[PDB]
Amino acid sequence: GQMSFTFASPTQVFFNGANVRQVDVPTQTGAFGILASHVPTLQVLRPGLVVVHAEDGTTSKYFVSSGSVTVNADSSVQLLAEEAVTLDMLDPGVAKANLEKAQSELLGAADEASRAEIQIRIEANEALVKAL
Amino acid sequence: PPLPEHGGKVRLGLIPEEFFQFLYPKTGVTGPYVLGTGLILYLLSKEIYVITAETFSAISTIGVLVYIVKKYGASIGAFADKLNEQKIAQLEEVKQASIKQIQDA
Amino acid sequence: QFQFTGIKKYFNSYTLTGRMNCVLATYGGIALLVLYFKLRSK
Amino acid sequence: DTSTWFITITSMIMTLFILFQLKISNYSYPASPESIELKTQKHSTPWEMKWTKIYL
Amino acid sequence: IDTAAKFIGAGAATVGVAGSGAGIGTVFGSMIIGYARNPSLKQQLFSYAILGFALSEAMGLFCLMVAFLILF
Amino acid sequence: IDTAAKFIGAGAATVGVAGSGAGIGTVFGSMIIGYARNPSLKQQLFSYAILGFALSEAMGLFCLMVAFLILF
Amino acid sequence: IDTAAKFIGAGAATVGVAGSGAGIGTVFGSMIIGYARNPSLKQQLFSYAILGFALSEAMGLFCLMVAFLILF
Amino acid sequence: IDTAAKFIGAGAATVGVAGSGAGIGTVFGSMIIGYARNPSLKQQLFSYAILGFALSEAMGLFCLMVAFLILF
Amino acid sequence: IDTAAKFIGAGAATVGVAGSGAGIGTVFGSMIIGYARNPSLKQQLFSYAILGFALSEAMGLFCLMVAFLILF
Amino acid sequence: NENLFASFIAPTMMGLPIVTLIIMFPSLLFPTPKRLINNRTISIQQWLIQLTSKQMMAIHNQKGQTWSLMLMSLIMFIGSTNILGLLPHSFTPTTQLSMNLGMAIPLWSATVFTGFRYKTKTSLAHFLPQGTPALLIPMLVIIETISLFIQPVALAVRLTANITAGHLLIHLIGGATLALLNINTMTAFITFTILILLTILEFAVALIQAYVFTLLVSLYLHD
Amino acid sequence: VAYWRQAGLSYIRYSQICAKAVRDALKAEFKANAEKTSGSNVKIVKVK
Amino acid sequence: ASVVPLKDRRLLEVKLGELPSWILMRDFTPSGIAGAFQRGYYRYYNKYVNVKKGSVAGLSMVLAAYVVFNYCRSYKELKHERLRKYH
Repeated sequence: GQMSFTFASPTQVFFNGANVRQVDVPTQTGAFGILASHVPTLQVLRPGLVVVHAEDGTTSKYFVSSGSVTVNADSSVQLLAEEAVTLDMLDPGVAKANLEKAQSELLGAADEASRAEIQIRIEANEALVKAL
Repeated sequence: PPLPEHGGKVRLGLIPEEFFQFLYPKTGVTGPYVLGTGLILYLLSKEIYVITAETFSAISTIGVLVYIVKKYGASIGAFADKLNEQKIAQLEEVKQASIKQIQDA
Repeated sequence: QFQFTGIKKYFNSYTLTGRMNCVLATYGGIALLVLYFKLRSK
Repeated sequence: DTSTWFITITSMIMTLFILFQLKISNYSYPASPESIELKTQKHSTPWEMKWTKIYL
Repeated sequence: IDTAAKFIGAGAATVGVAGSGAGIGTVFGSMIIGYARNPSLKQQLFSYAILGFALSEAMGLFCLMVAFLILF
Repeated sequence: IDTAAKFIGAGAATVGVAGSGAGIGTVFGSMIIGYARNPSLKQQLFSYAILGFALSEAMGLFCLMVAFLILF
Repeated sequence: IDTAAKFIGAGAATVGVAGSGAGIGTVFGSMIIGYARNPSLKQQLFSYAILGFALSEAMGLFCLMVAFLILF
Repeated sequence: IDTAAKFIGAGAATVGVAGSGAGIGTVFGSMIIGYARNPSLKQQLFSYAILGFALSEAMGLFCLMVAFLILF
Repeated sequence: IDTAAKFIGAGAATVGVAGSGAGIGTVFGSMIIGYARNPSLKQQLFSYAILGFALSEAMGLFCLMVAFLILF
Repeated sequence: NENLFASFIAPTMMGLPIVTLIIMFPSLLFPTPKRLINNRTISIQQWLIQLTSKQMMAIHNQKGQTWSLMLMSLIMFIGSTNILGLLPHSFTPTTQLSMNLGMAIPLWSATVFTGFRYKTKTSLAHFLPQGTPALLIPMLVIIETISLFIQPVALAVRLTANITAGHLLIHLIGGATLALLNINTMTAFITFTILILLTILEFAVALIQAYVFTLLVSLYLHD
Repeated sequence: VAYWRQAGLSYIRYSQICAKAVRDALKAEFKANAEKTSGSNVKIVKVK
Repeated sequence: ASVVPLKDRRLLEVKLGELPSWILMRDFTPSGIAGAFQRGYYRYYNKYVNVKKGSVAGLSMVLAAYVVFNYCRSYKELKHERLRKYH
């Protein structure tokens, strides 16, 4: 109650000043739930789906890629994300194939930071399939 | 809890009237009942023989199995639901099978 | 007899390790010995 | 109670695992039914490809 | 020898009923760290504590009858 | 002579439950701080409260099993 | 006198499970909170609690085996 | 009466293995809560639990070997 | 009779090493969730780990010297 | 001095009547149909298997999946023979400690001989955990082998000891009702304690998950 | 701290890769909006 | 005597729970769809009414038979009866 939820891509806007009681965000260092008076933090995101529960009967299943959640002192949040798409624009069939090919290059990485780049890529496709 | 003790006590006023309306069903059997009084003696004679022991936990394992008969009237849907869900798949399959064969000809 | 050929493909698959009741038989048969012995000495 | 002597039940337990491997062995899996619809689709498609090669 | 045997079986049983006090230290205490992250107070949050508070006391008042079972 | 030894061997056997009087105090205090972070209680988080409860009461009550056998 | 000291001899050794009787409460109160933060239980995050339970309920019945071998 | 103290002495001496019961319930539960935040288990994360298991186990079987050596 | 009081108290003292078995579990348990955030391990994490280990021992070993003092 | 509890002193008897009838009887509670659509009482038995066959399958994911069609027969037997005995005067075969020492050891030693017929070196080179430090090799391989042979005793004794522990509190809390010809208010509260305790004694299903599963972990780890 | 930490990376270098994978899992219809953003047009000029 | 006890269960199955399918039994399968549960009903009082697709009176007769069969073995041990009858 008496909350404000803002959800904006760089090119488009989903929510402006319209809050619905519960926001589920995948944090880099875990996960949380916004109880509309949550103790305020400054967190950053991991690849994972955002399921905003509208009042409105049902929920809203978005899927962010990397953004920033700023819940602040007054009861108001500002969730800004880079690639915030829904579910139906994605195809599951291409997401299955992209996993094991990046696992195949993981053994074939000679350097230490180039192999660390491969570990970033397999994590994002892992949250891709399990969200589907 | 002040409100919860009356909530069973309002159920105590509720169960005494529901037992009274159930006592009205036996008042409708004041004349026409010839079933129980044939067999109420064998449970009165054998209870005069041996049947008392440390088995008041006989009723409570038969009392809990009465509460599951409540949810069993919803188990017909799940059981029923399983059959219907099972039924839809074959129906989809025959139709799917039929269209492919005809159009290939 | 037909309590065999329904599950005969299963048996020689896993009774190679599963049918080792001899250790149960030895740990059983020795467990017979101490109880006849204590009643012998009463 | 602290019973004794053990020559009993354990020989009457492995006769029971001839029963339970008889009943439960005749069950049906819902998933196997979704697999037979896949191979029927690829066979007539290759048969149509055999008919397309009968054209081409 | 009769009243000697009874009482030191009774006092040594009542040690176990403060053996569940150390659990409701955690039950009533770990409500604090949950309430500060999220103030959804009259939700199942305080009510899950009652499922903790009276189930952990249910092992506390467990042994207390067993002590009075050997009082007599 | 062993009539007291019937008692204290039962009277000492009962305080081994005093672990599990606190051990379920952990798993209910540790659930609310697993819940206030993530309100999805109808999922497997509550199902790990009862299996943790049952596996702790499985090691709870059978310590009182050795209590009665020393008595009876 | 051989019988009576056995009766209190197994009574003190009953409470060896009281360490495992609440040590199984912690590890099953630490997967309620490790599944809450990161839902990946189907990998290592459940098999590290049963492997936590096997190597901690190895020591609950470990001591009651001694309380039997002092009795008979 | 000399063997009577041989039996009740190992009765409380194996209560010291219960301390390796509840003390191992944490260090296997702390590899739950601290695994999800950082998946690097094949590095020294699992290796500092095996040191944490074994050297916590060494004070378990040491208080077992007292109960043998007090009796014989 | 002199051996009666000696053989109980030697077992009655070595329950004091059980509490050292509890406090040694957290020190290899909190270092698991301590290092999991912050991989600066070769620095004063492990140096604060070994000091924490060998200090809880000295509250367990100090009773053990007193435990052998009872026998002699 | 208001409410004086009573007790009755009576022997609690786990006798041994004719067992080989009582073992066979929870087989005929489950039928098996030779039909496509079934008859709405097998159909909720057939669904109940297709749940928990999808949890002892998912972990293994090997060619050790052949073993798993047996492990769901092991869950229905002691799932049933622990649930039948809650009735008034019935008798459970898993009360006696005899057969459980024949359920552990022919299954537990079927696991250590599974990798020893295929791997022959690295099955019990699982005794080597990590990148070996020096001061604790002998302190380790006397510990991780004494916690291996505990496992058959750890698997059977955990089942017999708490199943019978349920039956005594059924009697003793129940028998204190019968001998409560003192003040009649407290009779109901002991009865209400019983009908809660009988709900807790449907954790006799919950204690069969903790027998098939720590048989899987004791199979998955070795193989 | 993670594997992209302590190896010498930046959070933009993290955020470039995990957002690029979402633009590869899109369909043929919404591939043009992945071509729309595609912000590789700024050149680099350092004097040495 | 084996065909005697085997024809007892095949009569106490196909009547009162639950008469399966596999045609050559197809109309015999719907014979259990109405069910003889209306015949099995009248014994308790009315209350176990949920027997429609989860059938209580089909199952709760075997479990009522297995109780009174095990009351016979226990009878020798828990005698307790005086030189009279009870209330």
